[PDB]
Amino acid sequence: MKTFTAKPETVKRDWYVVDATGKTLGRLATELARRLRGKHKAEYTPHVDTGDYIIVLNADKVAVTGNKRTDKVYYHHTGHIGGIKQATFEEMIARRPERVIEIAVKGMLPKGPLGRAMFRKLKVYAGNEHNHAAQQPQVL
Amino acid sequence: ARVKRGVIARARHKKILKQAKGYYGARSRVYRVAFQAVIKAGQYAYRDRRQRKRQFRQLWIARINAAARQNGISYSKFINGLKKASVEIDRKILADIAVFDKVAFTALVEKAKAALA
Amino acid sequence: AVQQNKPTRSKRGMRRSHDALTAVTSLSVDKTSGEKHLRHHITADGYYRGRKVIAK
Amino acid sequence: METIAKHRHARSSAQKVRLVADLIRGKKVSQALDILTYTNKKAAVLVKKVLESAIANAEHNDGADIDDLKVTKIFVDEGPSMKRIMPRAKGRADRILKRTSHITVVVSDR
Amino acid sequence: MYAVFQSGGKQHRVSEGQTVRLEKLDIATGETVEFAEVLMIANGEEVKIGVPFVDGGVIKAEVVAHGRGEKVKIVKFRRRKHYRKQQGHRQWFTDVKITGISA
RNA sequence: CCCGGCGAGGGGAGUGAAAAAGAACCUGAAACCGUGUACGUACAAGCAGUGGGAGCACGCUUAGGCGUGUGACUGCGUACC
RNA sequence: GUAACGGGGCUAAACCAUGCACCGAAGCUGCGGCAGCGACGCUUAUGCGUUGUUGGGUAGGGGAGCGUUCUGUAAGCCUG
Ligand SMILES: [Mg+2]
Ligand SMILES: [Mg+2]
Ligand SMILES: [Mg+2]
Ligand SMILES: [Mg+2]
Ligand SMILES: [Mg+2]
Ligand SMILES: [Mg+2]
Ligand SMILES: [Mg+2]
Ligand SMILES: [Mg+2]
Ligand SMILES: [Mg+2]
Repeated sequence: MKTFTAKPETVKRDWYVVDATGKTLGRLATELARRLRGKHKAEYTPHVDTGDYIIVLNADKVAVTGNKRTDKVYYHHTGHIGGIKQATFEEMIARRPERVIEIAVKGMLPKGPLGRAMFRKLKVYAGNEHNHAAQQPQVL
Repeated sequence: ARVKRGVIARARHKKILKQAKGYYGARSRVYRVAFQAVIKAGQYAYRDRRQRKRQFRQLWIARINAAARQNGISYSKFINGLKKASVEIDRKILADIAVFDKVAFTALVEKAKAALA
Repeated sequence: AVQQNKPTRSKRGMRRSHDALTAVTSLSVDKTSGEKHLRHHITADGYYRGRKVIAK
Repeated sequence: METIAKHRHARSSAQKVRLVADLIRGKKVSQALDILTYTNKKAAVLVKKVLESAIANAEHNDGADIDDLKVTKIFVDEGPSMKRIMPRAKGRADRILKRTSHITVVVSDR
Repeated sequence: MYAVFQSGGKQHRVSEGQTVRLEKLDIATGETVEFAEVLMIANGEEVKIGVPFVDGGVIKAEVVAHGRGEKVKIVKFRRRKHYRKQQGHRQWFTDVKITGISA
């Protein structure tokens, strides 16, 4: 018959907990981006709706390799003309890891709709274990 | 002494016009489609089926490189272990073992890991 | 401003989307257990309650 | 014919009239108006006329005085479309098909 | 236990599975002669002893069943330039079934 | 015979082998225009397909991994003369 | 309008040296099939199986055919 496993509409979701307190920073994104798609996954034919479910912790412990601790363009221009452009170096932004840096995965995903389905939907935080505002249940 | 083109006239247009998909607008309704589009279909088709043999291979290795490495030795080293054998050489394609017979596959990564001199 | 090939079918059949008509929905008002028209009281006599236009 | 009436020509296009028709089906009959008399679109004034003519055929072709009935069918078909020309950019963008339909109303038993 | 081998393509993924393959040689008809495959075996691969090789001791092969070696398939397949058309052609095989006992 | 303006137009009944032959009348295609149903579709960029492809609607078979429709998501990728 | 790594991003994901391994084309090999020529096996007008090899190429040359209208074979055959 037509081979292609269907799209059970994001059938299963395996929960996980990275550490981010590591030393890989930017390298980690890939195995973080591959995961929310169909990396470790075999069946659940990607391309179509899908994903997984992992979560970041502190993450505040990153340095990148070279002097990237001091670079990284970063600007979040707005629909305001009048000459805006908000450039802030990485360390300048690392003061409060928000929608960025830890969120380096967004630029690594299919982008637009559906990819957008995974997006921040992995949670980030910046303190590891304490009062996990996130779902405490099953994780690895 | 009668061309009376009408006679095959119809059959020809109807033939190509027979593009079920309809595609879009003039691409079915108007004869204009045929050698413009029905022809493209033939062209785009001509290359994709044969160019596809690799597009899947690129996927096959894309997953082997993603499966075998997680348990030591990258895809680069993998086939190299595997490479050494008298009969041990079963190609990829079935290489998707990582999806159904993980135990086999990881039991196959040793066939290479421990194999690499 | 000339055009060149145009698909009568499909296309246009799409612009027609923004062309369907619409429905009202209004009351009868206390007296007329029906008409009342739209936000009016009633045309039968054109009265909201008495001597307005023509009534008792 | 199980009391019909239908139409032909007049001119009011298909989809135009096919819209108002959907409004009336199922119950209908006693709905000779209101679900029609309270909707103004040309298509409406046309379906009602034939609606009544149809419900009227309930005193001639068959019995069953007007009160029961159902109106289990209402469908409009494309009727021959008139052709005309239209002066425009020297004569290129001109086709104009007037289009027309009917209604074909029915009234059977539930 | 799983299965594995080549012979005209690595077609031996499925365990026993009874799937088509190639053809004997002199003739096809059915019956059998009892042809063990070879130790291409994934060690059979199937038990607490899934093994990288397949090589898990000498001699390990399954006997061929020889279920049904016939049939064909037909596929038009016709090319044509702008002045010709080899359009008219056909080449097929029968791929003998074979059920294959246990590993 | 019945609706209607003693309209137009139609619905029955009857003629007929047929009116799915009613005078617009043989056969009646295409463009073009509609009603109905299955699926897709209101955060997504481009010759609109092609390759891959899940889901859904039906159809499968004493499963056996399929047929028809539709096609989310995705690699490609600027009509013909 | 980044626009002098294709982008990402890189302190080595740069370079230099050394070596192994892997990816990678219609190249080669494997398997099946087509056609021309030389051979081989025979068979032997001949022909077929094995084999070596040759088969990118608009103008253009050569060679085979389809399907259509009409004629013979046809008051034969098919058909209310
Ligand atoms: Mg002609
Ligand atoms: Mg795949
Ligand atoms: Mg008028
Ligand atoms: Mg012009
Ligand atoms: Mg729907
Ligand atoms: Mg089919
Ligand atoms: Mg353009
Ligand atoms: Mg290759
Ligand atoms: Mg030919």
